[PDB]
Amino acid sequence: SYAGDITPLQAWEMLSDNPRAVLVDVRCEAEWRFVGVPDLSSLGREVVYVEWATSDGTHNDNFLAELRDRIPRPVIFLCRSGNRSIGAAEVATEAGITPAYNVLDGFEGHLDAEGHRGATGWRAVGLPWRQG
Ligand SMILES: [Br-]
Ligand SMILES: [Br-]
Ligand SMILES: [Br-]
Ligand SMILES: [Br-]
Ligand SMILES: [Br-]
Ligand SMILES: [Br-]
Ligand SMILES: [Br-]
Ligand SMILES: [Br-]
Repeated sequence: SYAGDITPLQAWEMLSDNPRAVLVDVRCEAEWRFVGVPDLSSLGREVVYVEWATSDGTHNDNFLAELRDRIPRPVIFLCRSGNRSIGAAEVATEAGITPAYNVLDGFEGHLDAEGHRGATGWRAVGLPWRQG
Protein backbone atom coordinates (compact mmCIF):
# COMPACT_ATOMS: atom_id res chain seq x y z
CA SER A 1 0.00 0.00 0.00
CA TYR A 2 2.74 2.60 0.74
CA ALA A 3 4.98 3.28 -2.28
CA GLY A 4 8.19 1.55 -1.23
CA ASP A 5 11.12 1.07 1.08
CA ILE A 6 14.24 2.97 0.04
CA THR A 7 17.73 2.97 1.55
CA PRO A 8 19.24 6.17 3.05
CA LEU A 9 21.35 6.91 -0.09
CA GLN A 10 18.29 6.25 -2.31
CA ALA A 11 16.31 8.72 -0.15
CA TRP A 12 19.03 11.35 -0.63
CA GLU A 13 19.08 10.69 -4.37
CA MET A 14 15.29 10.98 -4.55
CA LEU A 15 15.36 14.33 -2.66
CA SER A 16 18.16 15.62 -4.87
CA ASP A 17 16.32 14.62 -8.12
CA ASN A 18 12.99 16.15 -7.09
CA PRO A 19 12.96 19.77 -5.78
CA ARG A 20 9.44 19.30 -4.38
CA ALA A 21 10.15 15.98 -2.64
CA VAL A 22 9.71 16.21 1.14
CA LEU A 23 11.69 14.51 3.94
CA VAL A 24 9.52 14.00 7.05
CA ASP A 25 11.47 13.20 10.21
CA VAL A 26 8.90 11.45 12.41
CA ARG A 27 11.12 10.69 15.41
CA CYS A 28 10.27 12.11 18.79
CA GLU A 29 11.49 15.51 19.95
CA ALA A 30 14.00 13.83 22.31
CA GLU A 31 15.71 12.13 19.37
CA TRP A 32 15.81 15.34 17.29
CA ARG A 33 17.40 17.08 20.27
CA PHE A 34 19.81 14.52 21.79
CA VAL A 35 20.76 12.47 18.72
CA GLY A 36 20.64 14.97 15.86
CA VAL A 37 18.82 15.58 12.61
CA PRO A 38 19.25 15.33 8.84
CA ASP A 39 20.44 18.52 7.12
CA LEU A 40 18.86 19.40 3.72
CA SER A 41 20.35 22.89 3.52
CA SER A 42 22.55 21.82 0.57
CA LEU A 43 19.32 20.99 -1.25
CA GLY A 44 17.81 24.39 -0.34
CA ARG A 45 14.98 22.93 1.69
CA GLU A 46 13.90 22.20 5.24
CA VAL A 47 13.10 18.89 6.91
CA VAL A 48 9.48 18.61 8.05
CA TYR A 49 9.23 17.54 11.72
CA VAL A 50 6.10 15.69 12.95
CA GLU A 51 6.34 13.17 15.79
CA TRP A 52 4.90 9.69 15.04
CA ALA A 53 5.50 8.70 18.67
CA THR A 54 6.07 11.30 21.39
CA SER A 55 9.16 11.06 23.61
CA ASP A 56 7.32 8.81 26.09
CA GLY A 57 7.03 6.30 23.24
CA THR A 58 3.23 6.60 22.78
CA HIS A 59 1.56 7.49 19.47
CA ASN A 60 0.94 11.12 18.58
CA ASP A 61 -2.80 11.00 17.96
CA ASN A 62 -2.60 14.36 16.11
CA PHE A 63 0.01 13.07 13.63
CA LEU A 64 -2.17 13.26 10.48
CA ALA A 65 -3.50 16.76 11.22
CA GLU A 66 0.05 18.01 11.92
CA LEU A 67 1.46 16.28 8.84
CA ARG A 68 -1.17 17.85 6.53
CA ASP A 69 -0.51 21.21 8.20
CA ARG A 70 3.30 21.10 8.01
CA ILE A 71 4.08 19.74 4.54
CA PRO A 72 5.07 21.26 1.61
CA ARG A 73 5.32 14.76 -4.89
CA PRO A 74 7.33 12.06 -3.05
CA VAL A 75 7.08 12.21 0.73
CA ILE A 76 9.81 10.28 2.54
CA PHE A 77 9.46 9.10 6.19
CA LEU A 78 12.40 8.75 8.56
CA CYS A 79 12.51 7.03 12.00
CA ARG A 80 15.35 5.80 14.20
CA SER A 81 15.82 2.43 12.46
CA GLY A 82 13.34 2.10 9.58
CA ASN A 83 10.43 0.26 11.27
CA ARG A 84 7.99 2.63 13.05
CA SER A 85 8.15 4.95 9.98
CA ILE A 86 6.18 2.31 7.99
CA GLY A 87 3.09 3.26 10.07
CA ALA A 88 3.62 6.93 9.22
CA ALA A 89 4.04 6.05 5.50
CA GLU A 90 0.80 4.01 5.61
CA VAL A 91 -1.11 6.95 7.23
CA ALA A 92 0.23 9.32 4.54
CA THR A 93 -0.84 6.84 1.83
CA GLU A 94 -4.36 6.47 3.23
CA ALA A 95 -4.57 10.30 3.34
CA GLY A 96 -3.65 10.54 -0.37
CA ILE A 97 -0.24 12.06 0.42
CA THR A 98 1.57 9.94 -2.13
CA PRO A 99 3.95 8.50 -3.16
CA ALA A 100 4.95 7.84 0.47
CA TYR A 101 8.32 6.09 1.05
CA ASN A 102 9.92 4.49 4.12
CA VAL A 103 13.67 4.95 4.78
CA LEU A 104 15.19 1.52 5.51
CA ASP A 105 17.71 1.60 8.43
CA GLY A 106 16.40 5.04 9.49
CA PHE A 107 18.63 7.71 11.02
CA GLU A 108 20.61 5.53 13.46
CA GLY A 109 20.14 1.97 12.12
CA HIS A 110 20.24 -1.30 14.05
CA LEU A 111 21.90 -2.26 17.32
CA ASP A 112 25.21 -3.97 16.42
CA ALA A 113 27.16 -6.76 18.18
CA GLU A 114 28.74 -4.28 20.64
CA GLY A 115 25.29 -2.80 21.58
CA HIS A 116 25.95 0.29 19.44
CA ARG A 117 23.94 1.99 16.76
CA GLY A 118 25.72 4.11 14.11
CA ALA A 119 26.54 0.93 12.11
CA THR A 120 23.83 1.40 9.46
CA GLY A 121 21.44 4.28 8.70
CA TRP A 122 21.60 7.95 7.58
CA ARG A 123 24.47 9.06 9.82
CA ALA A 124 26.48 5.82 9.34
CA VAL A 125 26.58 6.47 5.61
CA GLY A 126 27.61 10.11 6.26
CA LEU A 127 24.59 11.80 4.67
CA PRO A 128 24.42 15.47 5.86
CA TRP A 129 23.35 15.71 9.50
CA ARG A 130 23.86 17.99 12.53
CA GLN A 131 23.29 17.89 16.28
CA GLY A 132 24.10 21.56 16.93
BR1 LIG B 1 1.37 5.03 -3.85
BR1 LIG C 1 22.40 2.87 1.27
BR1 LIG D 1 9.74 17.62 -7.79
BR1 LIG E 1 11.61 8.84 19.81
BR1 LIG F 1 13.35 16.97 24.67
BR1 LIG G 1 8.09 21.33 10.51
BR1 LIG H 1 9.99 7.27 14.33
BR1 LIG I 1 16.44 -1.66 15.79
